[PDB]
Amino acid sequence: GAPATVTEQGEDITSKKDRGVLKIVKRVGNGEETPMIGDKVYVHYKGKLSNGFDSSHDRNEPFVFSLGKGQVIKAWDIGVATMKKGEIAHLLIKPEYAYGSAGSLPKIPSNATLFFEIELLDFKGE
Ligand SMILES: COc1cc2cc(c1OC)OCC[C@H](C)n1cc(nn1)CCCCOC(=O)[C@@H]1CCCCN1C(=O)[C@H]2C1CCCCC1
Repeated sequence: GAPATVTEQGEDITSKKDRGVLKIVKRVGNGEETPMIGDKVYVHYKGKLSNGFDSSHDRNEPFVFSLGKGQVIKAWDIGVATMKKGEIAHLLIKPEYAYGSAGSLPKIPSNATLFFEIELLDFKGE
């Protein structure tokens, strides 16, 4: 399934090249501006523990956050910074770039790998 495909084919977008955040572009976006630290970012997403979703669509609204401000897991600050408006991307994320050994119960156990599909809807500078 889609997590395994990211394992096999995804790009390592970590600075350390530790395969902590792996990415596949599923639909190409437009623009050649990507988000930068500080921007207010609007996305839809579906996420799950890699072993099989929480979705923004379950709440009938986009998920909104400020990029690079630690309002989200590290993997999202790294990954969304690579995305163009209109892009749909898949991320597979090791615990070091998500919730680590502590986890975040009840939704996330210790040492969890996470999978997201993210659509970047829009972004605006602070
Ligand atoms: C660990 O807690 C959660 C994790 C995740 C979703 C969570 C969540 O809270 C309980 O509820 C989403 C809906 C509530 C109303 N909420 C929380 C936040 N914004 N809205 C702020 C959430 C900040 C933490 O989440 C994240 O950084 C990432 C990336 C942004 C979307 C949510 N996300 C998650 O890790 C998801 C998680 C839920 C279980 C399956 C894997 C994805």
